[PDB]
Amino acid sequence: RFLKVKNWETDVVLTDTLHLKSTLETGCTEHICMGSIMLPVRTKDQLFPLAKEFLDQYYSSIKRFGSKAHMDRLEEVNKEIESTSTYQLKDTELIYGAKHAWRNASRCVGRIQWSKLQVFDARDCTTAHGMFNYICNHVKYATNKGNLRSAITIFPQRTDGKHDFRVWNSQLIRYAGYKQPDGSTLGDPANVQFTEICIQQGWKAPRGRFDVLPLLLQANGNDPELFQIPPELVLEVPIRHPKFDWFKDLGLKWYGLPAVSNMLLEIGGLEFSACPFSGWYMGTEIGVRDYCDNSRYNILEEVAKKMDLDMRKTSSLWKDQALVEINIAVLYSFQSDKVTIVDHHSATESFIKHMENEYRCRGGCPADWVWIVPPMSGSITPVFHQEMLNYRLTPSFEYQPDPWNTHVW
Amino acid sequence: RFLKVKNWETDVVLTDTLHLKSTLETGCTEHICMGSIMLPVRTKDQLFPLAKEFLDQYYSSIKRFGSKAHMDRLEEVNKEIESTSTYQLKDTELIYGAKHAWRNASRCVGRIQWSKLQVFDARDCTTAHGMFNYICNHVKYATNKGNLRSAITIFPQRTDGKHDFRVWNSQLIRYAGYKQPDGSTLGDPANVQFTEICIQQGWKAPRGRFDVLPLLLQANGNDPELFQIPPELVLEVPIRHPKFDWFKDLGLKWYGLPAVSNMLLEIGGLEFSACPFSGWYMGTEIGVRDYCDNSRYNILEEVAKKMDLDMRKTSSLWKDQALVEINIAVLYSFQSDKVTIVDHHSATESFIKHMENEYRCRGGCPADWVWIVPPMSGSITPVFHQEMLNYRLTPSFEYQPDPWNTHVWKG
Ligand code: HEM
Ligand code: HEM
Ligand SMILES: Cc1cc(N)nc(C[C@@H]2CNC[C@@H]2OCCN[C@@H](C)Cc2cccc(F)c2)c1
Ligand SMILES: Cc1cc(N)nc(C[C@@H]2CNC[C@@H]2OCCN[C@@H](C)Cc2cccc(F)c2)c1
Ligand SMILES: C[C@H](O)[C@H](O)[C@H]1CNc2nc(N)[nH]c(=O)c2N1
Ligand SMILES: C[C@H](O)[C@H](O)[C@H]1CNc2nc(N)[nH]c(=O)c2N1
Ligand SMILES: [Zn+2]
Repeated sequence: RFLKVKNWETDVVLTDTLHLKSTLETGCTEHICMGSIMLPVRTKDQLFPLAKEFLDQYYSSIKRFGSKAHMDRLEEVNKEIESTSTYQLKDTELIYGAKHAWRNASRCVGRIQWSKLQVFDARDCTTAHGMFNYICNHVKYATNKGNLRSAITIFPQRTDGKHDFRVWNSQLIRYAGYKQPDGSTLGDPANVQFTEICIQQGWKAPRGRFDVLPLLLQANGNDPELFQIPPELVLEVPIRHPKFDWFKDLGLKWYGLPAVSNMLLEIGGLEFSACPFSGWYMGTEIGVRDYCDNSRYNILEEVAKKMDLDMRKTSSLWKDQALVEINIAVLYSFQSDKVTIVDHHSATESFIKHMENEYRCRGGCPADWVWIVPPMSGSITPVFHQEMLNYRLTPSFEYQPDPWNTHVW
Repeated sequence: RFLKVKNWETDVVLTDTLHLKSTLETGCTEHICMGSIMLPVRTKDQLFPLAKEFLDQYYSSIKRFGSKAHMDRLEEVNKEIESTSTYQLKDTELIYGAKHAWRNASRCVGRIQWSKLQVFDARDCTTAHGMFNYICNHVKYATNKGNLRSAITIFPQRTDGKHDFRVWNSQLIRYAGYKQPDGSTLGDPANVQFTEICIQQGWKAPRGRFDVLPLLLQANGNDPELFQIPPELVLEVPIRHPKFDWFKDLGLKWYGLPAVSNMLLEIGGLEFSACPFSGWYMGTEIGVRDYCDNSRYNILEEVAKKMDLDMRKTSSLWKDQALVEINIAVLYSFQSDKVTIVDHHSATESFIKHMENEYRCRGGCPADWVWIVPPMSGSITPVFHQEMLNYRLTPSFEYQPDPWNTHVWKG
C-alpha cells in the first residue's frame, strides 16, 4: 500500500504515497496489464463529493484547511449545486485547477514547468467568433515571437451536455491531408478525415503539402463554424541540416506551437470540454513521429537515399542513421530561428529532477513510462531506467472522442 | 470475454481470448499500473490442481484430451503426489513444458522461434561436477561454431527448498568486474558483486577488461563450487566497424552466446530452480545496453570523441550518432565472423508476425511492451505502434533472488 520505485541506473529508491489519493480506474486488473493500450452529465449527488474533494485540496494548498473561509466556501458551493444543479469556480480555483491538471498529466515529460502556466479565462465566451478571438490571442501570447510561453484558454463548462463548447481540431495548428487520384496521400495523412469535413463545411483547400487547417469551432452546442487563423500568427520553421546542404531541398517545414485542443479538463467535477493548451516541442515529436512514422510524412526512405546509405539490408541500420540526421535537422532549424525547442536528452533529465521534487514535496508523481520514454534512443535517456507508477489524479486532462461522431447537425 | 488490441500504424485490430487462462497476478490494480516495475515449497493441496491444469493443457495439445492415456496419467500423478508430496514429469511433458514457458515469456521478442528448442534433460544430475559437465555440453551444442541453436538444460526440481540446484551466475558467460580503490571499475560494473564472490571462493582473477567469469554451481543445496568453462568453448567476437578503422582499437569484444542461468522454470506446479537457457543476441542488447548504459561499459563518450562529434551540447545529438555507429559495428562484426545475430528491425518485424499468428491460432500472445520495444529507435520498429496485453500464463520463467542472499552456508 506504500509503494517503492527504483532507478536501475542510480539505485535511487523513492516511496510513493500519493497514489492512495488516486480515484479513477486504470484499465489494468490483477490479471491483465493494459499499460500499452492508448485508450484503456453529472447528477447533484455525484457533483458535491467531487467539488468537496477539490476544494479540500485547494484550501490545503493555500494552508487554510479547516478555516472559516474553507468551510464557508463548501457551504456556498453546496447551496449552489442544490439550487442550480452546478457551480462556478472562483478565478483562483480555476487557475489552481488548470495548473494541477497539468501537474497530474502522467504522460507529460514537460511537467517541471507545471507551475508556470498562463491561464486565460474564456468562460464569458458565448459565440464561435468569440472563440476565434480568444484562440488568436492565445496563439499570439504563447508564440511570443519564438520565445514560447505555456498557456491554456478555458471556455465555458459543460451544462446539460447539449450546449458543449468544442474545438473540433485536435491541435490549433496542423497541416491538411488529401487523398489523391494517384492513390498516395498529399500532406499529413493523419488529417484526411478532418480536412474532408473542412471542405464539406466550405473551406477552399489550397491542395498543398503543408496547408495550415482552419479552425472548426463549436459554441454552446451549435454547429461548428470555420475560421482561418491569421497566417502571420502561425510561426513556421523551414527545416535544414547543419552539414547536409541538400536537406533544405526536401522542402520540409513544421509549425513552432504545439497546441492540444481536443482534451477535456475536469476540475472539481466540472467539465471543460474546450480548453486548448500549448507549450513547446520536444524535437523527437517532429523528427521521429511527424516525419518518420510510416503513416505520417514517412520521409525515412527519401533521406536515406540522399545520404547514399546501403538500403539493401536492415542490418546496415540505414533507418537509424537517417533518423538521427532528421532529428539533428529539426533541432538545428528551431534553434537557428530562435524558436523554443527542447531535445529529448535535456527534457528527460529535467523530468527526473521533477520526479524527485514531486516525490520529496508531494509523495509521488504519476508517470506513464510508455509515453515518457522518447521514441528514439530510449535507453540512453535517464527515464528508461526509472520505474514509474501510473495512476489517475484529479484535476485531469482526458481524451475525448472526435465530435463529428457526437454531433447532430 | 473479449479484449481488443489495435495497431496504430496499420489499424489492424486483434481479439484476445487467451487472457482468460491467466491465473497469476500482474502487480497492477484498478487503481495503479505497475507495467514499468521490474519486479512487480508447495503443499499437496496447491499442487494437484496445478498438475491437473498442466496435464489437461498437454493432453489437449496432443489431441488426446480425455483419453484413457490422459485419465491414467492424472491418476498416476495424483497417487504420486498423495504418497510422495511431489511427482516426476515424463520426458515429453518436460519438453512441452519448457517450450511453453518460452512461448509464454511476455518480455521475449524472439518467440517466433519457441517451438525450435533443444531440451537437455539433466534431472539425473547429482553434483556440481555433474552440473559443470552438462553446462559445458550445452555451451558447445548451442554455440555450434557460430551457427547458434536454442537450448535449455534442466536440472532436478525443488523438493523441500533445502536441496535446490542453482547456477549462481546470472548468465553462463559474462565478464568480470573489479571496483578499483579510486572508485572506477575495470570490466563490467554489472558483475562486481558476483566477481567478488568468485574471488572469495578462490578464483584467481586475471583482472582485465573482458575476463570470462568461472561458473559457480550449487547441487542439492550444497555450497557452490567453482569451475572454469574451457576457453575453447567460449566463442567471442572482436568488435570492428565497416568504415571506421579506429573502432577496433577501442579493444572491444563480446561473447556470442547469451545464456540466462538465474531464472526459475515452473511446469505443472514443479519448480526447476536451475534451468539455463540460451538463444542468440539481438544486436541492441550488446551495442545499446551492454556498451552504452552509463552503469555498464559506458563507451559513448570515447566513441563520440573519436568521431569528432560536437559534444558541447546534447542537442547536436552526439550520443544518438555515436549509438548508431556502435550498433552498426556489433552487427557487422558478428555477421563477418558468421556468428548468429539479429538486428532490432528484423527481430521486431518477426515478432509482429509471430504475435498475429498466435492471436489467430491460440487466441492471444501476452507481451510486455516496456521490454519488447528496443532500447534505440523505438518508434521506427513496428512493435512501438502495437498495443499489447500483458498477463501471466504457465508454464513460465520467473525471476528468483540471487542465491548468495538466501543460501545457508554449510562450511
Ligand atoms: C512546456 C513545454 C512542454 C513540453 C516540452 C511537453 C512535453 C510533452 C510531450 C513530449 C508529450 C507527449 C506528446 C505525444 O507523444 O503526443 C506530452 C504530453 C502531454 N502533455 Fe505536455 N509538454 C509541455 C507542456 C504541456 C502543457 C502546457 C500542458 C497542459 C497545460 C501539457 C499536458 C499534456 C498532456 C495532457 C499530454 C498527453 C497528451 C495526449 O494524451 O495526447 N503539457 N507533453
Ligand atoms: C532464439 C533467439 C532469441 C532472441 C533473439 C531473444 C530475444 C530476447 C531479448 C532481446 C530479450 C530481452 C533481454 C533483456 O533486455 O535482458 C529476451 C528476454 C527473455 N527471453 Fe528471449 N530471445 C531468444 C531466445 C530465448 C529462449 C531460448 C528463451 C528460453 C527458452 C527465452 C526466454 C526469455 C525470457 C524468460 C526473457 C525475460 C528475461 C528476464 O526477465 O530477465 N528467449 N529475449
Ligand atoms: C488516441 C489518442 C489518445 C490520446 N490520449 N492522445 C492522442 C494524440 C496522439 C498521441 N501522440 C501523437 C498524437 O498527439 C500529438 C499531439 N501531441 C503533442 C503536440 C502534445 C504536446 C507536446 C508538447 C507540448 C504540448 F503542449 C503538447 C491520441
Ligand atoms: C531485476 C531483473 C528482473 C528480470 N526479470 N531480469 C533481469 C535481468 C536483466 C534484464 N535486462 C538486463 C538483464 O538481463 C541481461 C540478460 N538478458 C539476455 C541475455 C536475455 C536473452 C537475450 C537473447 C537470447 C536469450 F536466450 C536470452 C533483472
Ligand atoms: C501502442 C502504444 O501504446 C502507442 O504506440 C504509444 C507508445 N508510446 C507513445 N508515446 C508518446 N509520447 N506518444 C505516443 O503517441 C505513443 N504511442
Ligand atoms: C524501469 C524499466 O522498467 C526498466 O529500465 C526496463 C525498461 N525496459 C527494458 N527492456 C528490456 N528488454 N530489458 C530491460 O532490462 C529493460 N529495463
Ligand atoms: Zn498495468
